[PDB]
Amino acid sequence: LKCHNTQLPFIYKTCPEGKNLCFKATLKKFPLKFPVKRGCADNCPKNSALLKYVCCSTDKCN
Repeated sequence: LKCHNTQLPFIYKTCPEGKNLCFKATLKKFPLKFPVKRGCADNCPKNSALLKYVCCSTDKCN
């Protein structure tokens, strides 16, 4: 399963071992904001003190 992390350009990669899923997160930076990170996934993250995470199943699903 191949997905996304950089996205700036959609130019992607395949996941690694232990990474059947896909997540992404974002920051409570700006009233509006500019997300955080992404990649593949496994469990389903521990959103933060100041963030959010979400995690899909399918390709580039995050």
